[PDB]
Amino acid sequence: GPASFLVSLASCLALGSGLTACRARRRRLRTAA
Amino acid sequence: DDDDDPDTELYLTQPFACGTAFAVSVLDSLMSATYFNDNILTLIRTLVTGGATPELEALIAEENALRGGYSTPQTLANRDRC
Amino acid sequence: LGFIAQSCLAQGLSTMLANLFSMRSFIKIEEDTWQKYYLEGVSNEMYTEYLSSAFVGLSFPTVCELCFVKLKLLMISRILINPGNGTLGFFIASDAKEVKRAFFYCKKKYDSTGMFHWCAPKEIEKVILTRSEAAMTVLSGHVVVCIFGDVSSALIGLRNLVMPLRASNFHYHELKHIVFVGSIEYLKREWETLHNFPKVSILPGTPLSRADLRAVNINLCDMCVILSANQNNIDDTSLQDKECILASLNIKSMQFDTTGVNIPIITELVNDTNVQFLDQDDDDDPDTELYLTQPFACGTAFAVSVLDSLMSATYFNDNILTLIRTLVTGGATPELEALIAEENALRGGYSTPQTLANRDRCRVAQLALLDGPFADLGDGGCYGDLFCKALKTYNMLCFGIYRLRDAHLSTPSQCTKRYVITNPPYEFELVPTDLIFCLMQFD
Amino acid sequence: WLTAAGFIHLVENSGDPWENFQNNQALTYWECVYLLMVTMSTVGYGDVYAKTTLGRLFMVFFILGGLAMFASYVPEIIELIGNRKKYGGSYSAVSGRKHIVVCGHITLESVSNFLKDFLHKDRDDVNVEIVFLHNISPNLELEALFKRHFTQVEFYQGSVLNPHDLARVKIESADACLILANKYCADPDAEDASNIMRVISIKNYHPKIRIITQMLQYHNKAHLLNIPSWNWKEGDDAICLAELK
Amino acid sequence: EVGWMTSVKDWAGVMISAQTLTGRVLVVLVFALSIGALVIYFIDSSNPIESCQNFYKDFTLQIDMAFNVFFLLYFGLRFIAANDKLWFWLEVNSVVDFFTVPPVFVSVYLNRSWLGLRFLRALRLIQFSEILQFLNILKTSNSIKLVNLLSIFISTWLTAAGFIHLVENSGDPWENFQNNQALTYWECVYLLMVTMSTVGYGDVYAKTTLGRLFMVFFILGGLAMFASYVPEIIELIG
Ligand SMILES: [Ca+2]
Ligand SMILES: [Ca+2]
Ligand SMILES: [Mg+2]
Repeated sequence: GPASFLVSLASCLALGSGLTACRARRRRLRTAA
Repeated sequence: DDDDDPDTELYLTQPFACGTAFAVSVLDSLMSATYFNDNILTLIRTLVTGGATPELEALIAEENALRGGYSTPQTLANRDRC
Repeated sequence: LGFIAQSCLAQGLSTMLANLFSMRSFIKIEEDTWQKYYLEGVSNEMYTEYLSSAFVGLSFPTVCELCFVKLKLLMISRILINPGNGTLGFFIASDAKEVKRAFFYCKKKYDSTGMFHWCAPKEIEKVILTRSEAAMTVLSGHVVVCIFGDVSSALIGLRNLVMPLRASNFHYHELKHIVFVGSIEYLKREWETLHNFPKVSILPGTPLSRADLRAVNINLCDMCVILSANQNNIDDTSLQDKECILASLNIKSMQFDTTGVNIPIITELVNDTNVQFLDQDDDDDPDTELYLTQPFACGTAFAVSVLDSLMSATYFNDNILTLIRTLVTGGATPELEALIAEENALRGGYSTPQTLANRDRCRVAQLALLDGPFADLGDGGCYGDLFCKALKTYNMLCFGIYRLRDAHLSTPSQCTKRYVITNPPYEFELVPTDLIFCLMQFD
Repeated sequence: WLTAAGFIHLVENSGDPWENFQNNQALTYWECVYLLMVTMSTVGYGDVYAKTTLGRLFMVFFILGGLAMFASYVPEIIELIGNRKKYGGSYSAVSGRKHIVVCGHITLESVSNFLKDFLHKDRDDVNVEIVFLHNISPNLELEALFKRHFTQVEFYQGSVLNPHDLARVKIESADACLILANKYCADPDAEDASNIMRVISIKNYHPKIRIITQMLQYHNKAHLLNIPSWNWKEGDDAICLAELK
Repeated sequence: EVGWMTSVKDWAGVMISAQTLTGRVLVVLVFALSIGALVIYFIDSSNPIESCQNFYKDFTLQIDMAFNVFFLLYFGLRFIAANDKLWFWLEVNSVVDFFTVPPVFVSVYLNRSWLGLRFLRALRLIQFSEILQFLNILKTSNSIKLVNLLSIFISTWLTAAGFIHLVENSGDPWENFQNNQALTYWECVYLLMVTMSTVGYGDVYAKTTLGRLFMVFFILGGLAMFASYVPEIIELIG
């Protein structure tokens, strides 16, 4: 139980961090364009 | 001679769009614009009601009655307003 | 109104008078703040106790002075206040356990009576003023009363406010001028009783107007009083003294050729919650009591809620209530009550030698400390020597200390508010910047 | 409940004396508790019931005094238990994102208009979080409106006059304080009075905060200048609707 | 910068709400899979209390595993966006996730399925008014209140019926499970409907010690609920 919950939490946090990082550089690095 | 629908907003109504109607409800959006940069409110006060000079606010605060005196060259120079 | 007038005569008197009647146990706080010294004065209550057989000897008066060192308590047939020139001793002991140490231990100008001042009746048109003449007329150290009222407003009654300021030992030159600012209709309604009073002025308008306040020389006034009458009409808790506060603030926010924040102003509040709005540089908590609030402790606030404890003190020994009536409002002689009952209008007559003899009353006064022969005791470090010398030199007893709020800190500050101390201990350090409460005699 | 159950247990276990104690039903105390709970709840399964003459008599004389007691106590007990503050707690100050506090006249239409004008996509990509502070708890429509702005607005029930509620919304880190006004009122003087009170009450807790407010009259706006900390230089505003109109 | 933890918290908060297309898709999926999990529990109720079923040779267990995996992901997303962690741990949806997903994981691991607290899935039926309000479908106050009342009533009814089914089918442990009344889930639903309606035919009733205890502790909280919800629900419908 707890191990699966921790795995799901870590996966969700990693996915959120990756999506935020991808969107951040997609937006700033192309502010002029 | 216009379409009357309760659903449409005030800004879409013909009498308001023609400048023949006014309501205080359209001034509620002033707060949001004022918050983001305050320079607008003093710009409004200098664009309407003639002009709200800092000194005039104090004069109205202390006597609560507009009074005048003999003009000065600088007093007449305070006329470049458009 | 008597407490308000007493505060006008000497600032902070209303707070200590109210605190002397409420029963408060001693409390201590670890932190060194202004509240620590204030809470040592609120612990002293007003008691009544009989004297001993050691003090019934050669003379009652001469034994009274300088005997407080042994008894460690303060003393204040008939009503006796500062007895100079079986008796019930009006003590200021901190508790009833140690109050048992006195007896146990044995080693046309005046009125019809002369209690107040009277003059010819005046017409409302002869006292109504205008901003032009009000500014032209010079007023310094006077009394200004801000009155709020309407057409349907209730009746306060200002006869009890000007009466305490016109006592016998107050000379016509020393009489404090009183000016009322507010709606003229309310003053006209109250004019049926406010016409036999000398040195009174009325300026129409509203106290919320800066110009009207500027005209009456608010900056140099001795005391500004904010009073309201319409609060009995509105039943909304939020709106109540929503008034009064705005004016107190306009008074504080005025700018003169300096800021008016240090102007001595006292405000009457019907709701105790609104007191947090009186001051901005203080902690505002709804849980704390009114007597702990800074504006009340400084004598700038007063409410009728602090007078509810008067009933309990009055019940246990009734002598206090007549002592209150002779300590405030000038004096309530038995004859004056009958005269007020039968005519309901104060009148006077030609003076008599006995009429002028009814002037030995001693009344409160505020004494400075920067200048005077007592400058040696400004920073002597022992409060007891100060009042001992006052008693043994000029026959004056002090209730306590009127101390600056920030005087307790080493670093200087620009604060002006002063809180009250009642009966400081014998080993109490003094500060050169201080004010002294005293009961000055006549001359 | 327990006394009636115990009496039923005693009566059923000890049969009526005139029948030579020959009616022992052998009912456990828990069974009697269950029977009393069922009977006074009007449900009446009938699986467990009193069979002795004294037990039936006590049931008859207890129904009248127990059904009313149950029907008057259980819903009322539930009501007193359910008394709670739904919109309590304080606001957590997030670093790097400024927040503002909006109080005054809060209503479904006014809040919706303010939200649709404040959070319009026309303005730049700015992330300012709005915190509401009203005494009256929002209705279902206002809660539904707040749900559609889940990550952008929060509501905290409280009084702006109370200094504790001002600390709850953390005005110390608040960027600005916004006070709405009930324009369509029957007493503009009274509305300006209450509003001047908040003005003050907010100032007493934190003079450094900036205030954007609506005033229905010009003399009340002039009275606002008498407030000690009416620092319009760095930032402060007072929209006089009558003056601007 | 501006806070990386705050960024992911805001991202999750946007995802939980129906403010983006992905958020609306996730909300609709949560609705559909909650309904599907309720249906699956309804179907699995006919099976005995305990049984052995092969995961890769069964069609229901795989769907249940997918459903609870999605529910675990949704719980993680909610936890990231949660403001207070302690008070989010005590929410009803969190509790049913905790008591629903790990048991199915263990059942898949051990190749043995026990119908224990699986009835708690009906509590997931409660979070429907918030789902509709996120999607902006449900706006007016009357309809919001009607949906709230209906969801609460139906969820409480189904949860109580499932608890009665579990208790009656699985006798009290101290009696060596010798009080199996063999009550179908529909029979328990009927019993709960009759009991909270005060009628009380008595043809169907709880006989186990735990069942009688839950009936006693549920009458107080259910009779008032029925009497306050059914007439009011009728009024809003009318
Ligand atoms: Ca004491
Ligand atoms: Ca304050
Ligand atoms: Mg938020």
